Amino acid sequence: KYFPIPVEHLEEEIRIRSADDCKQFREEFNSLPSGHIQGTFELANKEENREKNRYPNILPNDHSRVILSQLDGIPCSDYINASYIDGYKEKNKFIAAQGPKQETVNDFWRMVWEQKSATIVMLTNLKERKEEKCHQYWPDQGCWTYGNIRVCVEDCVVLVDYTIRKFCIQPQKAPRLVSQLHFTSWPDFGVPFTPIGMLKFLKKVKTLNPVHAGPIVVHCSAGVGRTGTFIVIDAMMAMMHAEQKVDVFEFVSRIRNQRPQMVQTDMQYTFIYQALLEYYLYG
Repeated sequence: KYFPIPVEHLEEEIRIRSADDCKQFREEFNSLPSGHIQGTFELANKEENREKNRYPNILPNDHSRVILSQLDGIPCSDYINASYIDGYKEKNKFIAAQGPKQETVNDFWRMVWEQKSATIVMLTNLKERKEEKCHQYWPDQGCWTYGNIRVCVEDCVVLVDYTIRKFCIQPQKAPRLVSQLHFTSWPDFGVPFTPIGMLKFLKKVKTLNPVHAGPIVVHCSAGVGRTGTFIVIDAMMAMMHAEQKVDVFEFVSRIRNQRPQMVQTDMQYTFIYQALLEYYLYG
């Protein structure tokens, strides 16, 4: 049983749970529900949708999946591997999405347009470990038309830890500016060496996301691991600021009822706590 942690005990609790090669942290992570028990997965498992999933066992459940408009003449075209995810006291603050495949890039931009999202958070490089993790869904210069959505690149700023790209998007009536915040420094193996860069990135996402926009689209490759780590840190920072407490175990449990297996490894789970401690001490 895991109780909330008051911030004045957070540094000590991290020491305690990190002792013995993170013995208690590993036990805590292994006690989480998976999220597979209560939900249903009929739509993700339809034969027509098999090619739209990157990994057969990483699926949205039916109740929190993002529903796309139906394309005329195309059965089952309402599906995308993406789920709404709650924030701290904010229903459906996020969409956790798999990184698009070549065959789902058009669906991905349909989701961004229809959900009125203004911010995309990309937590993967296109290639990692020599494998394709995400298909490039944006033009490097000029414009490209994905289905009915024309995407034009307006700006690109490369920084040491992340890149910010800005796109003007419009169906082919008023165009919309979409900011892509691309975290480029996550290692191919393990988690970042310190949480300082991720915390700076999280603050930048919060600064750039407009106040009246749709959900922030957050994606990695499968859309559960790094995606979950990002969302949970964001929600627990808000909880810390409002309540002077954090309850990571409860929140991960909660969002796994929206999308199974959010936060994929115990190393990512401990990274969450390390980021929250750094924010409490110095943020």
